[PDB]
Amino acid sequence: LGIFPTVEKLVEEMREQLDEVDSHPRTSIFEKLPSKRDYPDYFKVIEKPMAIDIILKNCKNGTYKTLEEVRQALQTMFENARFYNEEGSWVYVDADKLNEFTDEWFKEHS
Amino acid sequence: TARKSTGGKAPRKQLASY
Repeated sequence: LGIFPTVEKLVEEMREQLDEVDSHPRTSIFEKLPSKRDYPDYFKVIEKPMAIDIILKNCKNGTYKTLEEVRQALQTMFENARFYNEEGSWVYVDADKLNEFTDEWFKEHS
Repeated sequence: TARKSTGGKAPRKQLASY
């Protein structure tokens, strides 16, 4: 299964990071790519789309075999969020809070 | 920050010219 069992546990820990006010998981917006219908410019603006569902699939199918690859995919995903969304918006804040959590997770697992 | 009521994103205005 390669790194898939380790990544499944990381994603579960990420999903347990909830907003302090409305309890939404900070992973919510990152679970899948935006719809081209709703955001027609998203795939023009974002050169390397990434989402949690893609990360999980790539760990299952052998595209990502190392934690380094997962770390780069998460970094791109969060950078995409910070580039596309306004500072202080809920998506931007969730990206920053989750990225701080994943930075610590990678440190502890390296 | 509380999720936007629709669950929608917050695209930056400057991207309209990208």
